[PDB]
Amino acid sequence: LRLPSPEVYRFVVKDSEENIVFEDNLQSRSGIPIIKGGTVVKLIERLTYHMYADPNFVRTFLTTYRSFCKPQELLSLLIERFEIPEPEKRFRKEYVQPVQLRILNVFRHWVEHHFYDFERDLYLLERLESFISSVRGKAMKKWVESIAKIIRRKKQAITFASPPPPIEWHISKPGHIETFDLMTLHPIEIARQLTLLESDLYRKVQPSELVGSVWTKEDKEINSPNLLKMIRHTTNLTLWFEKCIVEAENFEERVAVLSRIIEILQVFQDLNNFNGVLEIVSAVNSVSVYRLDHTFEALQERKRKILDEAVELSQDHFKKYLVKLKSINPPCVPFFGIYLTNILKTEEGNNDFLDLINFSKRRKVAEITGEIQQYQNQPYCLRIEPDMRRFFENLNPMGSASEKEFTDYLFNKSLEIEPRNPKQPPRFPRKSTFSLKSPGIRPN
Repeated sequence: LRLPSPEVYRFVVKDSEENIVFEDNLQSRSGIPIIKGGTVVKLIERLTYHMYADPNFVRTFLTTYRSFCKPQELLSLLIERFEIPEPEKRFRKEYVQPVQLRILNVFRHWVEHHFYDFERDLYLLERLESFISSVRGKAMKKWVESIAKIIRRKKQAITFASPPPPIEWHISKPGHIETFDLMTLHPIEIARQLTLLESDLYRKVQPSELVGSVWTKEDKEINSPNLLKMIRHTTNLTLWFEKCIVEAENFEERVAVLSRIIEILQVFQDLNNFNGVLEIVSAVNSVSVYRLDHTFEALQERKRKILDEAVELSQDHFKKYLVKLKSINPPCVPFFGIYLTNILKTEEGNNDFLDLINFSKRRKVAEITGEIQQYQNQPYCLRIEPDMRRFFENLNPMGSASEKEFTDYLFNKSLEIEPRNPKQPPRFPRKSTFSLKSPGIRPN
């Protein structure tokens, strides 16, 4: 069989160590070879290889390719692959038709599982639709129609499976958002509404938003929009908890605020919202709060124990947290920070290139990112409270200041309320008038 000249069809350059690398271990003896790396041209060739189907590679490629190739570039490479020149016959049935069918399979998987690429770039979709509508051959019609049906369905776009609990109210009453505060809302319902918010943010994050540490790179707002939303929420809530503690200048009120936050942590625990649990752990371990020895001393022993147990989840590289997560029954909200830390370690420990892309590096990262999805398909049986939801979505503890400026403010405020000297703290009056008494966390 006479393939075209590599001068005119880049993909058929002979395989060599200069363009494609395979795993060569005892697990790679039989079956489809395992790609370790290659030029993007050779990756595309193997993605659409005429000889055998390779669904594992198509899956891993479409999850990870944005770490080494832009979507517009991927579409161009697949079109280039499709437009097979005449040789420099059985060519058509054994080579061309399998390859074009392989390409249409890639297009189908792409729109089925990563249609967000097309939502983010309308011109990308314009290109795809124009190209597919030009593929009028008889052998291709079933695939063209399958792709078109998915694209139709994708553009086309709460039922409780059991009764949710009644919404809990404390001092703030419904409708009056102006009275909403950490201490005036009910601690049960604060936990519930933050869990619904965080679950929604978690469930929207795609694995491709983590591969290649793309959320830290210059195209982050395009590649990692849901992940960035989740990170910004976590930063805002953690800082809000710290602000609530450190701005409670009156000692009795501040002990009550910290105590209420521990109650919220307990409800987060009961909800398997480990993201919320470790947001509170982060806040109480921050430099501005952790140094408030007098406030922690005044806690009920049972509340200190609750807090100490939660803090111990994060110790020793989150050893106890990882154990806990594997044991629970969803719904749950996993602690998101740890995936970010583990991907950053893997990104920095492995080179992007072996111009040969290191694909085994992407396969390893795809293993980590794959773990996020098992917790994304169980919704909470909790009713949204729209005003509370708006309240927590609009948290902006930093105001107009930078985060560096705000955390400097928090530390100086901490030094004010509990000075770094051996004297007893000065005594400050309350500025608020609401009762400090908690309603507790057993539902009313």
